[PDB]
Amino acid sequence: KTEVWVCENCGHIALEDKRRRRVYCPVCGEEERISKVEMSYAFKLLLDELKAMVIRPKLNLSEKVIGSIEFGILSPQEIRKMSAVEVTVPDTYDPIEGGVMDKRMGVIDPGLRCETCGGRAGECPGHFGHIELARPVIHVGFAKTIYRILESTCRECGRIKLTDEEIEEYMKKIELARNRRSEFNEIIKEIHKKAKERMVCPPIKFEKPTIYWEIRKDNEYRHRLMPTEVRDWLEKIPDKDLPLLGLDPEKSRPEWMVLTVLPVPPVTARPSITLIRAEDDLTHKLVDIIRINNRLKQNIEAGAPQLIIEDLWDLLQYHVTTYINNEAPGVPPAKHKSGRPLKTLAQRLKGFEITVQHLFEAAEKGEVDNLNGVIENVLIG
Amino acid sequence: EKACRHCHYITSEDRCPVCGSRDLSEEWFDLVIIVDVENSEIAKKIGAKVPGKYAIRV
Amino acid sequence: KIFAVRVTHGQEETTAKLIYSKVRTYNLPIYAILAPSRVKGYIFVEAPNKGVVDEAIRGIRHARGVLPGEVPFKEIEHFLEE
Ligand SMILES: [Zn+2]
Ligand SMILES: [Zn+2]
Ligand SMILES: [Zn+2]
Ligand SMILES: [Zn+2]
Repeated sequence: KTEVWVCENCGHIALEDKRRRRVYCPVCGEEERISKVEMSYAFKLLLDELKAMVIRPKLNLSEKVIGSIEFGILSPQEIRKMSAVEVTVPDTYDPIEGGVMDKRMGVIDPGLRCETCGGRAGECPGHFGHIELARPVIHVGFAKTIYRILESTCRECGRIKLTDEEIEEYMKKIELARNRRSEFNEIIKEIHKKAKERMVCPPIKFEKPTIYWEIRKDNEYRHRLMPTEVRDWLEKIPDKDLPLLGLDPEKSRPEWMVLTVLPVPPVTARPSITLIRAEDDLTHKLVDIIRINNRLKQNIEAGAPQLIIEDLWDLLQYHVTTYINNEAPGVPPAKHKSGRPLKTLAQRLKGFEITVQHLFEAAEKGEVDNLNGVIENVLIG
Repeated sequence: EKACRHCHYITSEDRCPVCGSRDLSEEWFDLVIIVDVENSEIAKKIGAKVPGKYAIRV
Repeated sequence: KIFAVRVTHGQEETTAKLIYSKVRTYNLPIYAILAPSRVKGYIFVEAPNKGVVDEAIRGIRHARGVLPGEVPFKEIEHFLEE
């Protein structure tokens, strides 16, 4: 059992400065309305993987207890705000650094020093770090969703490829079946197929696991859609159009699905199985992400033969994709020198056992889980 | 490895063989390798007429 | 044509020199090679045919791959200039 400081303003997990006696939200800058919620480490850990998974568990309170959790897609601003540090060094401890280990990230060994909080190894929940990504990278979990949105919306302007006539009737049709999940998805697929077959502004698309194209003529020259094109292309779609797709204007902007900032989990989530120590799989891939990310930034800041940037960008995407889901379809599984495949995020948050497909649909739609009538004791109250 | 201060030719000797200058610098950068002069586009842009080890930043 | 060729960390200058060994000494038509210090883990090879590059790098230690496509000369002048 662990007490967790939850922000009343924005439902984020607030910081407790043990050293300065300061409890406050890093995200929305709240200092007064913050409550201490009793919780199982099981569930604090669960919340923390979700966060590292770019999913936003918005905590809603009742009474000093969580009434509900609204699912969403964490914004770069949020990811940056919730971060205690910008992780830079692809190094383990060798014994602490400026990289993947307690660079204000969390204490785990006899060296109590921390992120102002200076709380001893013995009970200090870690703090998230962050990697600023040289180039945007598709969040693997949202690939198929991006595909749908991409093929169902227009280039250059960004409209849902439906007549204002269609929108008036459909937005109204949605409102009706907004509550019922199964028939709302019956209408989502209908809208898609209907805009997917259109080609006039009021080229086609290809996939897997994160690769997109647009077939253009001159002759089927298939133009590859790069994350910056895909991202900016999606930043266009107005909030107005978002409900004609799975997405929510506040909780899940489409652009947020192509990563710009990748949260680095707190140290407590990534413990080493010490004996030359058995460093945690999540820390290993995080070393590999930074390793490439700096190699990218290097060749970006230097000369840009593009063919190189592409090769590296595609590799940064790879590393992020394996870190998000090593068991991903169309992804050669990252293995350690032995052949044993790494067990990453998706491998962790699935046995609290969680079917990932469901997680993404939640965050997409901005689904609200409630914790009240037939209460779960495996998450404390 | 020391690169000449005029023609740029990186050599191990006490003198650059191509021209014969004794002025050889240690802090050089950006390696360029030449096999053919007549066919290679690389030699044209720089202005090197002898195949072998040439440098950029000296 | 300039072909981008993958190389291992630091091994830039070394594999650049090593590739030069299998060129005329084995009868392979590579025109030139570019190993810039600001470039990390990649080597440019001036060759006419794609076979030329594939044949050169083959059997060369710490020279991982060869890039799908060709680098336009304009994109390469930058390093050569300085
Ligand atoms: Zn807050
Ligand atoms: Zn701490
Ligand atoms: Zn349009
Ligand atoms: Zn000389």
